[PDB]
Amino acid sequence: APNDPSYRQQWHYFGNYGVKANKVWDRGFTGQGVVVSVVDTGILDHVDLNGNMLPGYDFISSAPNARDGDQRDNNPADEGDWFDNWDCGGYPDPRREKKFSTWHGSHVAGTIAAVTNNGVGVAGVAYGAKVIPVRVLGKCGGYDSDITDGMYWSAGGHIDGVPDNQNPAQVVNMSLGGGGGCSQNSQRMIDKTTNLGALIVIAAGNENQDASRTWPSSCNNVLSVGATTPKGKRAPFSNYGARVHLAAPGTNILSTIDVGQAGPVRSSYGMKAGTSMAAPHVSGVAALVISAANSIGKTLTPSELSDILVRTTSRFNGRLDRGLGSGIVDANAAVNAVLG
Ligand SMILES: [Ca+2]
Ligand SMILES: [Ca+2]
Ligand SMILES: [Ca+2]
Repeated sequence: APNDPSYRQQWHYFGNYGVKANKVWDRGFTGQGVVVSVVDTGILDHVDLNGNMLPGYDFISSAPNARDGDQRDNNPADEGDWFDNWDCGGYPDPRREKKFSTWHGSHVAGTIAAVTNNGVGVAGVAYGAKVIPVRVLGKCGGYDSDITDGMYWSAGGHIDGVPDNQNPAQVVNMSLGGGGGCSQNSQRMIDKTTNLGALIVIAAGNENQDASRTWPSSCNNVLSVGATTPKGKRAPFSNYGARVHLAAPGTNILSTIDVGQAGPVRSSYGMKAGTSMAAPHVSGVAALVISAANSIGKTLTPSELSDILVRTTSRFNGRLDRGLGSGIVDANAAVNAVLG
């Protein structure tokens, strides 16, 4: 086992209805040589993250919502996405009044590749891999075009006025949403990204509805991830249906955060729930599978990788109330499939 003091609490890696990532670490595969992008709120300066992060980019076009004094820039630091007094609209709906900083991108990045076996904090699923933080979400979420520009650039796509990404990602984690079906432009950007050779892994969404009514799960060429509990059942918030392909642990997920309710104050660790936490389990397992395929000189297309991940899932706890794909992502079975 890795020596990280809080790894023992990360049931979602090793325990019942977890992803069996420990079995693959034991086999010697950790995501070595794989780049995963996290298209999210940005990144924290965090002792348990830094060593595994590569240069990213900040695609937030709104200077106000980015909280860093400018528009697009080369520092994807998460300044905090808190708001208060309906600063992001919606008055007088009490549900939209206020929120504390989520540190979402860092929590997600930690699930993929927290610095592991370093005697502090937590472990990550693909702790041999590296993450590129692609900041697209600020105070009031993100603009669609900022999200898809970032996604595309993260796979090695050229964006005008942005230096070319020197660390193209083979797995693109999008733990984000947006209401409604897939726009023609979004699909175009998604297809371009996939066809570069990158697997796009997305959170199914947290509105307890059919995923076909939300972006990006309504899009083609994305791997859509639902959220399960320690009980191996659907998390009550998880979007569902035919547009969900598989599931991963999505509640009581311990990862890297900051204690700050507004701006950053001190690096810490904390549990969260969301399909946003389930997606990085899948992205992490995808990186494990690529590292294994690399070891035998096997090329995997995103379609082939996606099929392995869906094909080899472990069983749900009996029966679900709504469809959540083929099963829970299983790193051990997935790697067994590629190594033959
Ligand atoms: Ca900026
Ligand atoms: Ca910035
Ligand atoms: Ca650690």
